[PDB]
Amino acid sequence: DLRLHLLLNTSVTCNDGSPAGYYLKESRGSRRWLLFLEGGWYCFNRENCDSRYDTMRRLMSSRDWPRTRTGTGILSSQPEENPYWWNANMVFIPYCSSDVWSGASSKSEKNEYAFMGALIIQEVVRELLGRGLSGAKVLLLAGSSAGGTGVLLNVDRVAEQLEKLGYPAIQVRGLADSGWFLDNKQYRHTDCVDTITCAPTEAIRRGIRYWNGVVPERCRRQFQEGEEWNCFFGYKVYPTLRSPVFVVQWLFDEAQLTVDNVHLTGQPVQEGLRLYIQNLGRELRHTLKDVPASFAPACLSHEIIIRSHWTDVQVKGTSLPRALHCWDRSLHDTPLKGCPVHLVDSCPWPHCNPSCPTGT
Ligand SMILES: O=C(O)[C@H]1CCN(c2ccc(Cl)c(C(F)(F)F)c2)C1
Ligand SMILES: *[C@@H]1O[C@H](CO)[C@@H](O)[C@H](O)[C@H]1NC(C)=O
Repeated sequence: DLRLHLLLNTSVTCNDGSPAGYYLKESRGSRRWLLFLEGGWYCFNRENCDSRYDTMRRLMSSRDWPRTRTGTGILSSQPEENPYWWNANMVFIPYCSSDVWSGASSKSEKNEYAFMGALIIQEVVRELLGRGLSGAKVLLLAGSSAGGTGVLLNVDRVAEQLEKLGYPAIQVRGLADSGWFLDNKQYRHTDCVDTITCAPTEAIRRGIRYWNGVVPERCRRQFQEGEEWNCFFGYKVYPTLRSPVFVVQWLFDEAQLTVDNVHLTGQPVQEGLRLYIQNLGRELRHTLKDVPASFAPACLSHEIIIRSHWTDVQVKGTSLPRALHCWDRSLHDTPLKGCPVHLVDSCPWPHCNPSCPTGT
């Protein structure tokens, strides 16, 4: 079990001004730290955020958080469930800022809600330094869905924070799960009227302004003012990052298909939709060709790494826990015999990989 700590700096808050926080299970005598960013959509205007506050309040407030959580998947301390990092210090950072971990804006007389995701990460890191993180060798910033994009947006800022604080020996790395989106055309066009079916480019263009969102500096310098939304898209921000980042991404991610206004009904798939889905998977594969540490199975699914059965999927015969272990070996101070790190399916249709999650 991981135990809740609300941030001592109560200026760093969830959307409604309640303190943000983190859940921690220490492993003395491990110098590995895993800091995991939770996902769960976002809200990009007052109207949608008010609705989210009414029926998704745990994603906007710490008032009702439990005092513990059980670590699962990559956050499990059992080797059977987590062959990769079962002995690590484990941190789960709840997503309560609704901003894709990008915001640096407090609640004020001008702002109904605080969007502080980027500051929450920084504050968690600062407070953990006093609880053992100062002795770390590796800090893996991991996250799923909105938290996977959060890793891309924040890993280099964590690295720079630790450098500036006088901790150059902590190696900061990122693990971005289900956060690698395409700013593509919807299958059928919707106007951006609510959250889940707003087209990707429009959702981020609106959100970055509403959240006062911040993006990595090198990417900001490329796209410049008014175009920083581009830096939420993995294929554009990734080449600008300095920290090692391992990318986990289903080729047919259900959240990608949702923002693309595709709903698979179990009904027969007609030619236009078949072509749309095949081209989506091919585009995703193309964007990963030059990502050396990646795991991209040809499945229709959502979010892998904190599920208890995350061990089961394989690409080319290699599981994600194995690929992550191979990645660790590759970052010891040339490819490794039988220990691959670039694992992207080539087959063109969901579930062409037999190891895809069954949905059971
Ligand atoms: O948390 C979650 O379940 C998912 C839901 C969709 N989502 C997300 C995150 C980043 C970006 Cl860039 C985009 C998009 F649509 F603009 F591409 C969507 C995280
Ligand atoms: C709390 O966080 C804010 C924003 O990150 C910062 O300006 C302030 O100095 C912090 N407070 C303390 C006591 O460190």
